[PDB]
Amino acid sequence: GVYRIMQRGLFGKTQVGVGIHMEGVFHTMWHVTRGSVICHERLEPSWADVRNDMISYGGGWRLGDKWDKEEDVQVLAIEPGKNPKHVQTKPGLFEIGAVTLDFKPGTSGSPIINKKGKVIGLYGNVSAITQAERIGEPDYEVDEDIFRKKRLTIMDLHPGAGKTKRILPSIVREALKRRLRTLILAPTRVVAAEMEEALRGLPIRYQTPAVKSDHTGREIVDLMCHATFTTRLLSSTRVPNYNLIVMDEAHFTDPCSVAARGYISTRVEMGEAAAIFMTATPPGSTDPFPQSNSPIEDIEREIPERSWNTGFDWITDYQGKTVWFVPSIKAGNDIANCLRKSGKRVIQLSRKTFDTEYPKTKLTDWDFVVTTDISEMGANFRAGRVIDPRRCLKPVILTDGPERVILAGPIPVTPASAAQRRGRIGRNPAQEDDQYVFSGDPLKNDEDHAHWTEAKMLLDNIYTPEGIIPTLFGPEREKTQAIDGEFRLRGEQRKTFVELMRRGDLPVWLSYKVASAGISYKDREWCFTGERNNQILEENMEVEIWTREGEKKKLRPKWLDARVYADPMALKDFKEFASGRK
Amino acid sequence: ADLSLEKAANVQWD
Ligand SMILES: Nc1ncnc2c1ncn2[C@@H]1O[C@H](COP(=O)(O)OP(=O)(O)O)[C@@H](O)[C@H]1O
Ligand SMILES: [Cl-]
Ligand SMILES: [Cl-]
Ligand SMILES: [Mn+2]
Repeated sequence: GVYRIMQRGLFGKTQVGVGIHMEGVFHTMWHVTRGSVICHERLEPSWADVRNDMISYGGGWRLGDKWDKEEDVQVLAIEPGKNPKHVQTKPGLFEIGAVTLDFKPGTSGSPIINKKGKVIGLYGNVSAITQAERIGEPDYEVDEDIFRKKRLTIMDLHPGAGKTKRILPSIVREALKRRLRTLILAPTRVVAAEMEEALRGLPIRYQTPAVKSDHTGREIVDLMCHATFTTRLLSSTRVPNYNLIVMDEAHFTDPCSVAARGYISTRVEMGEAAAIFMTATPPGSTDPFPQSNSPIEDIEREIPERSWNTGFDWITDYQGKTVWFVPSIKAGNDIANCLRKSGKRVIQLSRKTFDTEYPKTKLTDWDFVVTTDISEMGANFRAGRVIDPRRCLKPVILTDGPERVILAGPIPVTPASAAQRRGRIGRNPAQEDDQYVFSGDPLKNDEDHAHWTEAKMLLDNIYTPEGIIPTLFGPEREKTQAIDGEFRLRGEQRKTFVELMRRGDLPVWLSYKVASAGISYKDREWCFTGERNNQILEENMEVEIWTREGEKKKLRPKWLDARVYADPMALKDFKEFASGRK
Repeated sequence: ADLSLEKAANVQWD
C-alpha cells in the first residue's frame, strides 16, 4: 500500500517523501525522486508529469479516483520518524482541490483517502491535492533497436494495452523520421480502415488486392491486409523492398497470414528488413486468461450449442451487450434465430460478411453479436459480455483414400483463441464488471490443421531473386510435416494456381489441386466430373448448375473442399465459378 | 543518493 521512500547516505538513511503501490504501479510526486530508480529487492519510471509534479513506476497512473467536491477526506500522512496518522479534513476550492493541513518535510506524496476508501490525490505542494486526470499510458519510448535489419520483434503487450492505437502510430511516426520504407499489415479491410483514421496526418496509403504493385517514389507508408501482401507476392513482377514491416494482429492463422509471417521472417533472415509482429498471443501461447485493462469476471457454465427452450435465462436476462463466439456460420444461424425469437437484436459476423456487417456494430444498436473466430483479429466491440463455448471448426486434409478437405469438429479452440475471444472485453478502464462466460478447456494441438500446409502451398510458390524458398515463421514450422518446396509450381500451373485464388476466390488446397492437375482457369469440367459422394447440397437440395454453354449439370466437383459449401457466401460464389461467369 | 522503499500502512479509512 503506502511506502516510505528513503535516501541512502554513506551510513545513514533519510525519508525524502512517500509513495503508493496498487499494484502494479508505484505512485509519488516528481520532485521526490527526480526520475531515479527505487528498489525493495528495481522500479523504472514509465510515466511522469513535471509541471503538475507527478510520476509513476511500473506502468500507467492506476489511481483514477477523484474528490467529489463535497465530502471529507483522510490524509494518510506518513511523517518521517513518526507513526502513520490518519487525519480527516474538509478540502476547499480555490479550480484546484486543496487541504488546509500542514505536515513537516518528508511527508510529500502522502495519500489522501476517499470515503471510503480509494486514494483521490497526493498531499504536498494552501496545500494542494495533486491528482492526474489521465488513464495510462504509461509512455512508449520507442526502442530504436527494433528498426535494425535482421531483427524481428514480437510486441506482445496484453490485449488492450494499446498496440494498434498507440504504439503502432508512434512507430510509424518514428520510422518516417528514419526515412524507412514502411509496410503496415492489418488483418481485415475494416480494421485497416480503422487504422487509417488513427494514423491521421501521416502519409499512409491503403493498398487493394486488385493492384499487384504500387510505387509512388514518395515518402509513403503502405497499409494493406495480410492477404493482400501475400497475393501481391504471388502475382507481382516487382520485389517489394520494405525495410520495416509491421504486422498487426499477428496471431491470425488464416493461410495467407501464416504465409506472410514466413515471408517476412525470410526477409528478416536475408538481412533486408526489420519486422514487428504485434500480438498478445504469439505462436505457442498457453495462457487463456491474460491481463486486461479492467477486471474480468471469468464465469464457467454450460452454453447452448443450438436453439434452447429453457434453462439459460441468464443469457437473455443480461442487461448489456454480448459478443457470442460460434464454431460455424450454421451454428451462428441457429443461435441468432433463437435470440431473435426472444426479441433480441442480433448482428451476425463471418469472414465473408465482416466488411458489410461489422460497421453496423458501431452505427446501429444491437443486443448480441454472433460471430465466428474472425472477431479475434482486432474487432472492437462496446460490449460487457463475451459468451465463449470455446469451440471451432477445423479444416483438415484427409488422405484416407481420395484427397478431400473436411471441416472437422466443432472442436476446442487453441488457448490463443480463447484469450483473444475473452480479450474483446475488459478493455475499457471506465467499465469494471465485464464478463467472460465460457465452457470447456482449450486444446493446444492443431498439427492436423489444413492452414499450415496451405500456408506452405503459398510459400512454395513465392520466388525470391536470391533463390531462397521462403519458409514458415520459426515457432510455426512444427505445425506441418510438409517438405520445403514440395508444393512449388511453375509456368502455367503456377499462374493458374494464383488465378484460381485471386479471381476464382477458391481455397488454397482446391486451387492447388486443380492447377497441379494441369487444368486451365476457364476449364470448369472438373466441377461436374466428381463421384456420387461429391454431390454438393444446398439447403437440403442437390445443387444443379446451368453451365457456360447451356447445359444443366449436377454440381459434383472432382475435388471436394468443404469450405466452398459450408459457407453460404462461398457456395453462392462457387456456383458462379462452376457456371463459368467468374 | 540511492533510493529504497519501506512499508508504512495500507490504504484505508480510519
Ligand atoms: N475509437 C476509440 N476511442 C476511444 N478509445 C478506443 C477507440 N478504439 C479503441 N480504443 C481503446 O484504446 C485502448 C487500446 O486499444 P488497442 O490499441 O486496440 O489495444 P491492443 O493492444 O489490443 O491493440 C483500449 O482500451 C481500447 O478500448
Ligand atoms: Cl492482441
Ligand atoms: Cl467465417
Ligand atoms: Mn490490436
